Amino acid sequence: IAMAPLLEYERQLVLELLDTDGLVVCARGLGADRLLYHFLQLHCHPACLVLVLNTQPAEEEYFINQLKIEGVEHLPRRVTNEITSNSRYEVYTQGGVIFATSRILVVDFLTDRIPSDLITGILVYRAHRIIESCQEAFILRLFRQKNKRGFIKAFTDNAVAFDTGFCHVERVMRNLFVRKLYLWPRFHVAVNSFLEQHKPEVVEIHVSMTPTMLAIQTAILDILNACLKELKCHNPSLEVEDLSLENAIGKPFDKTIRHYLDPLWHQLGAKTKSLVQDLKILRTLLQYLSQYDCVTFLNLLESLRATEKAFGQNSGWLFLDSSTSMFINARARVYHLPKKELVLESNPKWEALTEVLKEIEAENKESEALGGPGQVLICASDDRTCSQLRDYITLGAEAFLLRLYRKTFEKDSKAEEVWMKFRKEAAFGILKEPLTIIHPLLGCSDPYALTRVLHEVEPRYVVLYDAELTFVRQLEIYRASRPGKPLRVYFLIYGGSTEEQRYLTALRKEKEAFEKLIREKASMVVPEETQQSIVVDMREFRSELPSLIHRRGIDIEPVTLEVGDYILTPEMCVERKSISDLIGSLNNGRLYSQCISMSRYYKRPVLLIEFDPSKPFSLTSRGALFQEISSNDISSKLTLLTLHFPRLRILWCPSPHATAELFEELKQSKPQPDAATALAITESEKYNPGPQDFLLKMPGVNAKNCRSLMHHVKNIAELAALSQDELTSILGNAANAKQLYDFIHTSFAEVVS
Amino acid sequence: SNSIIVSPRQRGNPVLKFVRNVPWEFGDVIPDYVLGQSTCALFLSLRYHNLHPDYIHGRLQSLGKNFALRVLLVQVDVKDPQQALKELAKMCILADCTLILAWSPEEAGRYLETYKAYEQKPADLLMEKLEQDFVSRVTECLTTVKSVNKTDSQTLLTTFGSLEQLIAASREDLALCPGLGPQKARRLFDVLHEPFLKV
Amino acid sequence: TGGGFIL
Repeated sequence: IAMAPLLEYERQLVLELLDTDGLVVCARGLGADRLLYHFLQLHCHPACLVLVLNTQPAEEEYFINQLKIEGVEHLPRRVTNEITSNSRYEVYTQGGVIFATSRILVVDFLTDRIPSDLITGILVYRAHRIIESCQEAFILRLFRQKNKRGFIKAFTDNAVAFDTGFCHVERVMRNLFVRKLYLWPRFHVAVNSFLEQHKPEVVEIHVSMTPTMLAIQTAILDILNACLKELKCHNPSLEVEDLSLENAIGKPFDKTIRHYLDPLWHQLGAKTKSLVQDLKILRTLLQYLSQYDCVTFLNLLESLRATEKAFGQNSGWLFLDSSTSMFINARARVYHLPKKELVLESNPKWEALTEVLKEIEAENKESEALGGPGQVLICASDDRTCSQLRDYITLGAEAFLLRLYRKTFEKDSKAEEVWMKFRKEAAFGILKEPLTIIHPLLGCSDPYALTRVLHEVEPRYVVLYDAELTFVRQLEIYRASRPGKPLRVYFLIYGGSTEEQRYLTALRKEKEAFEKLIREKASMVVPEETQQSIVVDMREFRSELPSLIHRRGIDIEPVTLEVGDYILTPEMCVERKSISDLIGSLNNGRLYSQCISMSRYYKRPVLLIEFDPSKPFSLTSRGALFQEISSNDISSKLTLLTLHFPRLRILWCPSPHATAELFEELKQSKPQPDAATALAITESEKYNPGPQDFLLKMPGVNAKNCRSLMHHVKNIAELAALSQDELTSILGNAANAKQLYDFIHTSFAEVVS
Repeated sequence: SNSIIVSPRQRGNPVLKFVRNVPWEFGDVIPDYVLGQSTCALFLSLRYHNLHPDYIHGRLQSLGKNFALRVLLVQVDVKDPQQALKELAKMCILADCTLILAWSPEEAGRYLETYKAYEQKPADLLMEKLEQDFVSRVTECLTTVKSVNKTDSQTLLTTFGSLEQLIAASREDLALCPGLGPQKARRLFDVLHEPFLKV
Repeated sequence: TGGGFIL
């Protein structure tokens, strides 16, 4: 199989981890999942019980399939919410590796429906998530409080996560109860010594970018820099280090911008959200320019202008002098106006790939005496790029570009005939006697889809049309797993493009993060060191409040609540809202319905507001506070809500820690709540939840008509094909059937006019 | 009487000078402010709270159950209000009054104005709008998907003419929409036509 | 009688 025999340095790592347990940080793609699989194989016995924390269903299925291929008994079983609670305890008693989600583990630990004494240990995949995810930390704290004997091994890659200024390795180290840190970077002495013995033959081909695309990239970077500067100006608390033109190019830029702004999204302002949308649009523009052809780029560029004209999505930057040059350059790439003499400039990377394939074919034909032909695997960024490459290889540049142009632009046989005279002067498959396979690097539902192709076709040549650090390291591991068979990998890099900058930035950031971790490990050496209960909603466990409530010494009953978030007493409902959450709920009307339900079902409805004392929000508009009151002010909405709900009490807290003390002191002599009563406070298996919402929101339907409508038809698409008379007959009302038919059968341009 | 009745004991206050949008006058009333019938107010400052610990309790006990809505609005002027807020919230829960926090005298005056000005205002401001425009309705219909948002709907109606055209589009055609992406187009296509029954 | 304010 793929992961089975391990490496000598991996054996050293496994021995170190079988010693005093700790946290292991490996290089991106350097076989952390291999260590996880080794430990799963070790603990696949039925006399032991271990748990795996952060694994996706696809990865779990792949691991199960690999273990079955290896010929193992008592395969790991995955416990999901679809499994009944009574059947869950039977799974725990059977032992072995258990793949469990955070919610199920939290519920079982809190309700004691799990043999916590029999747990041999917990394996924590993706250990870098403890920084932001509060569920796994709570699970580990609960497990340690009951067992105090089982092991906790944490595996992770992406050492750049620890490099952020918001996190700190000691907090994660103390959260996992590990007390040991193992660092295995790429430049590790044991890793480097063994890998260089069986290094692959890497040939990098540099492709000169067309000067027309260089101007487009320069304009995009100028607009991106302007947008970043404007976003920084409006957010003084956003300077940090992740807000830079070098980091904005990379993929994880969106995650940082979300983490730094989502908790206070509704107190940002109209311009900041538009700036974030512009940032995303510009990143998409860069990806399109670097990945796809000229026709697709021009189509996307013209689509952006059309959306702005109707609505104004990107009106902030679509008319700057740098943006106009982009349109002119894209047009000149596609067609030149002297009546359209098309230019149809092809991407230079296609020619480089053609030359590489020709050289590979010539070498295969020449070296047929020494063994058989070598299979070639081509890797692109996504499936669209792979389809583009297949269409280019099969048809050539001429017909492929002509087909793309004719798909969108007007038909003109007079101009297209002059053009070629000037010019002529998920496992995709190509060829038969070799196995020329094209497979996307990213975007696949199965993260191990590429691994199966790599280990199934056994390539001799690998053509990296796009570069990914994880797959590069995986190729290094795969080559070292076959000491006899050689492998050559080709690199296609655009000269001075954003993709090469991204690759170099990722390498440099990983090196810097590992150096920082190595320095920190030295500094970490010395400092190595009447039962009250509250019903808690399931959605609240992605927060620190349930963990702090349990810490004070009061047990937690985790259920799903349709009214409120916390039930302190038999008659008390607390709705936890932050400042941004409160503003959002007061704007969209969600708080009004919640207050109605709380007042109708509980005697003492309570609204809890958690503000930030370091950076308080005024809750009223500056400047307008000197003028007359307005309905848009949040204070006005809160005043109206209090006026219409006089029995609703409000608690103000500055931190989750303070909220726990307030909750504890709010129930000193009052009775205790319980489950199965708050649940009762408040078909399912015969309707698909997907089309249900779309059908419900469609005009001309209601709860009285939806049941008849969805039973009568088979699909939403068939609903559009129904005529007006059929709609009137089934619906039984002329008004609503006409409304639905008009909603489905009407254009947007006519509405504009 | 479209004016706020102010208790005489608040003559030297800095907040009642910050109300400009509504008139007010003095009058002998139990609470500090009378914002119409069935609505009163008591002003507290955390400074005066931690130099006069028992002052607020006596006022809240003597206020009585005359007013339906009783608001205890406080001024958070201290730097560490965590301890005072807990006791104040417990007292408000025990005494059946509403706690409102203002961080400046400007905000307290605005709260007083809004409480006076909203004496007969309905609750239509709080409730959801649910615009009946065709563009708004189709945007709401498309928003129900997991990842589709307002801008995604806007570019969806710009590319495809009618909802019938969007329905007729194949899976690859939806994926080729500029700015959609593979996963959003895939999930929209799955939602677009999947049998209603089963699961 | 204090009024909740400081002169």
